[PDB]
Amino acid sequence: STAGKVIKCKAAVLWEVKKPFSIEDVEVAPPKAYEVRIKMVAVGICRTDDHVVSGNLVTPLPVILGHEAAGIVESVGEGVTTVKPGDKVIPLFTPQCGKCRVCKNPESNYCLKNDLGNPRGTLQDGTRRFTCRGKPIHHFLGTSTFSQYTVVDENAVAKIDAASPLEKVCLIGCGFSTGYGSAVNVAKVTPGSTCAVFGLGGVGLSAVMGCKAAGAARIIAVDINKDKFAKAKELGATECINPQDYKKPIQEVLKEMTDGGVDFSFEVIGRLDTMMASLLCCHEACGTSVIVGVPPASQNLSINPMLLLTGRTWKGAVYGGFKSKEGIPKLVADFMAKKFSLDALITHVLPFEKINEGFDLLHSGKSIRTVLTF
Amino acid sequence: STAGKVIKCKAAVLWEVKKPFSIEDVEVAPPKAYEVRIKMVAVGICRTDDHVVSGNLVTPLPVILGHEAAGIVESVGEGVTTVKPGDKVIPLFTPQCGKCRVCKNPESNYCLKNDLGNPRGTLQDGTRRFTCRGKPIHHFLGTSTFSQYTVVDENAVAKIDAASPLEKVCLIGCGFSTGYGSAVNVAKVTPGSTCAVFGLGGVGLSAVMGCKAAGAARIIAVDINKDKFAKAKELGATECINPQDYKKPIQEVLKEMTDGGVDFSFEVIGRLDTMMASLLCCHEACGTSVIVGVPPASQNLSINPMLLLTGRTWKGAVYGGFKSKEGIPKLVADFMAKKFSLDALITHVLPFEKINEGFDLLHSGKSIRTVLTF
Ligand SMILES: NC(=O)c1ccc[n+]([C@@H]2O[C@H](COP(=O)([O-])OP(=O)(O)OC[C@H]3O[C@@H](n4cnc5c(N)ncnc54)[C@H](O)[C@@H]3O)[C@@H](O)[C@H]2O)c1
Ligand SMILES: NC(=O)c1ccc[n+]([C@@H]2O[C@H](COP(=O)([O-])OP(=O)(O)OC[C@H]3O[C@@H](n4cnc5c(N)ncnc54)[C@H](O)[C@@H]3O)[C@@H](O)[C@H]2O)c1
Ligand SMILES: O=CNCc1ccccc1
Ligand SMILES: O=CNCc1ccccc1
Ligand SMILES: [Zn+2]
Ligand SMILES: [Zn+2]
Ligand SMILES: [Zn+2]
Ligand SMILES: [Zn+2]
Repeated sequence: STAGKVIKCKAAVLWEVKKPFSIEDVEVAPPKAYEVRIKMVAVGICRTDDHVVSGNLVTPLPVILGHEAAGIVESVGEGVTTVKPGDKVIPLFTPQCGKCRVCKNPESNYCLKNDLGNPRGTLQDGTRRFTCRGKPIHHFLGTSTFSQYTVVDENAVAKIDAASPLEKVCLIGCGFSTGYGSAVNVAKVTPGSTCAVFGLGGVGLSAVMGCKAAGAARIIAVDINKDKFAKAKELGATECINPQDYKKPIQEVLKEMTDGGVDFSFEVIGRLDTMMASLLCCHEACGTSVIVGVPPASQNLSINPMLLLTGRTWKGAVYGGFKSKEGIPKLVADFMAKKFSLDALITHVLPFEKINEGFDLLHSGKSIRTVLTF
Repeated sequence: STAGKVIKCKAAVLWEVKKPFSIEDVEVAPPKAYEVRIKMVAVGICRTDDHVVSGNLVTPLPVILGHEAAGIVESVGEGVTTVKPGDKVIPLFTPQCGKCRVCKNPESNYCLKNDLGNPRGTLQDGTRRFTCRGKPIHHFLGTSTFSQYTVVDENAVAKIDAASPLEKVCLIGCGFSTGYGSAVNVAKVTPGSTCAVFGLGGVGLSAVMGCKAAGAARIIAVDINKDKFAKAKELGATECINPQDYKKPIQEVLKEMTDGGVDFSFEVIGRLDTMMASLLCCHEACGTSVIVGVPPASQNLSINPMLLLTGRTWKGAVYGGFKSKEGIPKLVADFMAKKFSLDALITHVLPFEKINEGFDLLHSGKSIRTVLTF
């Protein structure tokens, strides 16, 4: 039995930035009131996890990263009502408390119980459930899924279809929902419109899928890695261009291919240069540009306000605008009915013990999503 | 008779930046095909005109400024069908050609025939109709209304109700439509929402009227000139605050007054610091901020993309989003139907010859709109 007891298990701990993950024996405390302890089944490698390693995203260390995942409930704390032991669940990097101003506003989803702004690396009660070699270890985005077992706040755990293939649906926990929703919920891509998507990783390709689902007439995929172009076309891109092939700035190339600019542009990389290009490539009078990529810590863009005064709309969002707890299960339901497939996004599968090799794949540009199995 | 002949009349010519206007004798060529020559009746003094004088807005000199106006058609060029001699009309700083991509797009209004982006200071055919002291004089925003007679492209002239009091409705030509529409069309202020309006000039107060018309629960007026507070309250402001009264940055003050930030913020001044404050004061998860003010030439803002990634929408627009030729007459019809009044905005009236005194009033902060009569 494990309920009510400290669990000893393996986890990938990041002790220092710019270093490999270390697979360690860790101790996981039992869940407190309104908490859920989950046995991880599958976790996807998202660029957001990598940003902590590279120093581009600040969060307290030492830490157990991981947020795109799926697992089975091992035990629940007192007061939990939305999930029970044995349920298949997907943890959520942005919670849905259902009580704050944001949760009550139908158009927003950045719940006030999030740990994204000035990260504490704890659960919502301000404390940590992990210890390793006599040291407390921080949580990440309230989820910490690079561990055989994690404890998450109930409002950051979504119950899903019991027949779900967890090794696939874990992508719905972050990458697919974010990319797809960025097109459908945030930009609100219109039928017959033109779109440009910067970045063809798991998130960007999911945005290409969203643009196609929304009925876009043209979807121009932009990436410096041409090996991603086949998958982009498979998922809906009508044209694929590599900025490295051109002598002039990519935003000028894009405007010239689109009668002055696209109706909707998306930055799904996390760089200041591409965020600028993305904003500049949407038409000055009717374009909308959505920021999806996470930018490097405390770095700023320099923009002339005239870029907006002419009629542009510049916006950003987390999770593709989806209210997390209500949205993820519906997306899983859609997946089960075959409304969309995730196979094209999952290029590599590896045991959790080979997590470092999974990050090597990400860095090499050979993988879209590598899914780790426990 | 003047039809078909060059007209000799008075106009206010700006020969150099930072210098008073020179009331001079000028010559106005007859209208070409698809052009309209208008006898001016009333013109409002908008800060945009002043920006050219101060060097904050660049346009070719020498030039006849003026764009917020109303007059009577004196003659029309071949092919003109939408107006005829004797019609009351309002010239439009942004045209509505009805044929370009932007005009066909229901969501936009920055017609491709505009002279706003990189101004040429001419009519749409690339030439000028004004001469003074043997030299050509440039047009401004295609309208040049600081003249007893001006020639404007047909797609930049709106026919209005024949019973319109021109000394009042000229404001619908720019300031009122821009401010009001910025709230109703651009931000799409919702009933029961909270708003913050930076700047209480003719445009800003019109934005306050728009927020009220849209049903906002709270409308916080922000201005360093407390003498504008009475009119802001009269027109709908629920609270009026002066940044100079605080030790804390204004965006922080605003967020603390509104549970983390307003739903809608408007910058209606034209300064980088207030554009930044306005963006920062809207709620990070559900706020929308609209830039209305024209910023100083070639100057940039420094923004951290995280400000948008959490869920904000940052946008800008000209003319409050109204398609100019179709929209202006509807606003005049609403005015004639007594849906709204413009009296509160018109604080001073002066004959055209005293245009410099009108600009002195603007600079002093004693006037909202000064209307000049011909
Ligand atoms: N807003 C959110 O809620 C949210 C959610 C998940 C991920 N993210 C962010 O989304 C971004 C994408 O994540 P991912 O997992 O898909 O990343 P990824 O690294 O797998 O994909 C990035 C893609 O961008 C391309 N690219 C990199 N530099 C480029 C450049 N200079 N020009 C053109 N293309 C370039 C890469 O070749 C790769 O195909 C990351 O910044 C991640 O942190 C945000
Ligand atoms: N987007 C458009 O289509 C459009 C149309 C018309 C005007 N404009 C621009 O709108 C802006 C407003 O025009 P207006 O004619 O109403 O101007 P105005 O000068 O009459 O009003 C500006 C107001 O801002 C206040 N103010 C100035 N500096 C401030 C500061 N630092 N902090 C707080 N308040 C400050 C002033 O006291 C004044 O009440 C101008 O930049 C104008 O060029 C834009
Ligand atoms: O990938 C998951 N989350 C993206 C994200 C992380 C931290 C802050 C904002 C957004
Ligand atoms: O006030 C009238 N027009 C505002 C404006 C002028 C020039 C460029 C953008 C906006
Ligand atoms: Zn992620
Ligand atoms: Zn909440
Ligand atoms: Zn047009
Ligand atoms: Zn104006």
